[PDB]
Amino acid sequence: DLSQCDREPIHLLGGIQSHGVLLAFRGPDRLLEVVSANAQALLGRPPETLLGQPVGRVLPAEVLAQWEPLVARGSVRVVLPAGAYRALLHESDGLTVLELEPAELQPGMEETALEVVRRLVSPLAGVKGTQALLQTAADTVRALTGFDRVMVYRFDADWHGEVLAESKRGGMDGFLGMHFPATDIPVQARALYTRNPLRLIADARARPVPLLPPVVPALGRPLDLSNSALRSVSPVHLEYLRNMGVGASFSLSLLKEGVLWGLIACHHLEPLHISHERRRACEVLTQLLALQLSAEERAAEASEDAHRAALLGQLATAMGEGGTLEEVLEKESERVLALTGAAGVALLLGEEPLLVGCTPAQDEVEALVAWLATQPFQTSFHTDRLGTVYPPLAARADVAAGILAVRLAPAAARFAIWFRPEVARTISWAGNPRKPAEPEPGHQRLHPRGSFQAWEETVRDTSLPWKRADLGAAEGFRGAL
Ligand SMILES: *C/C=C1/C(=C/C2=NC(=C\c3[nH]c(/C=C4\NC(=O)C(C=C)=C4C)c(C)c3CCC(=O)O)/C(CCC(=O)O)=C2C)NC(=O)[C@H]1C
Repeated sequence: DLSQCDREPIHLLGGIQSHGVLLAFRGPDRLLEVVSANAQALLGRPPETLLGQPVGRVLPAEVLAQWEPLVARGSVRVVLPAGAYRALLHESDGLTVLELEPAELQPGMEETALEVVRRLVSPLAGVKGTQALLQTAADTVRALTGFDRVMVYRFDADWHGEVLAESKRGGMDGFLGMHFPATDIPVQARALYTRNPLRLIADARARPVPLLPPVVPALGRPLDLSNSALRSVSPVHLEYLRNMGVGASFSLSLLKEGVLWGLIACHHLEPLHISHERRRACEVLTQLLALQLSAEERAAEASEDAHRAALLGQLATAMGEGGTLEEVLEKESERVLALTGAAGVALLLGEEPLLVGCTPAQDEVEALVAWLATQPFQTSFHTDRLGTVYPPLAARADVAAGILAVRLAPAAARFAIWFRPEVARTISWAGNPRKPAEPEPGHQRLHPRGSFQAWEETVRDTSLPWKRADLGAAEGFRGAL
């Protein structure tokens, strides 16, 4: 893809985090084929002397005693000499991958998790605005994880993102309202996070534990750790966290109607391990947030649609109550503009344009019509940045940053064209987005930026986006004209 940031194969880095152990077994005899270099931590023996051995001769008696439920369920609690561990199974590269990580220590964890689930599934939760929904999600995730800072991060259209809501302990700094470059979470990371919706970095300073051997022998490349809970993350990102002053990180993908909408990101100033089952409990909260957002967004759409139908009905009542069509539209200007949330409208009903509200002058409208008549757009054309595709009005963002035009005839140049002014947006970037990384000379290593301090810019010449209800209202108004 675009940048070198996009090319690092983060699922093939060949390392795991030091708090866990990984063992990959092959074939009917379950012969050990890949093992983490720290595996004496739970095997009692030097791991390289166990490659090739069958599983019953490798694993502790305690784990073997749980093999049946492990195989059947893919996840069991095992009590080892080192303490309680969560054992996890998944498949990768034709191997059965066993991961062990420290298990949840609080017996009441799930009871606590059900309580915070209540806050987010409540009778009419999200009734103070979706902002209160986002805040509740940040608060409950922080309560359940104990992380110092929890942020709701939304991806915008160009895949840069912004923090919409933040929950943090007293005294902490935060990132509320700040924007971050798309390269902060590159394309292959976004792809992985769409398929694997949870990731924990327990200690941003710890060194990775390598796998032995360093390739899957049948493949000649490292074991695919795409679905591994212990996967050590990109070194560049660990440097990013260090530059942020973050010692531990945990994030959850927000998947809303199938697409990666954002993340809930958690930061801790010191190392912090969250158990597998506590992370899965937090995943319920994030799934609930996504459901609540969808329910409220669709509710808003349905309400907006009803308002547009009502406007069309009120205009039909106004019509035929006397006067020509032109007289009615002039008198009902406010309703005609509200159909599409516009500031002005031009009607070309056969002669010169009828200009209602704030529009460009007659000359500029007539020139725009002659251009629209050449364009390919079936029945409706819309843009929120007219100046990029129609230079004659590019300096006129005071009245025509956005347009929504509908055809009123097959071949003839008869249109209704609604206009919108620009909405300037002053945004704070977390660091200078003109320097989103610090590459070494030669451009072969790359480091993250050193500074996340606010850097201000104002986005101009773009209107509010045209909503689905705006487009439907315009289609429905065509029949009246
Ligand atoms: C040239 C490449 C760069 C780069 C690579 C990179 N970042 C990755 C993971 C990642 N980044 C973020 C970003 C944020 N964390 C926050 O708190 C905020 C806003 C407040 C942002 C924008 C996150 C959340 C993550 C996921 C991991 C986590 O900590 O939760 C990855 C993938 C790491 C992996 O192996 O999974 C890569 C490759 N970051 C850059 O800045 C440039 C230099």
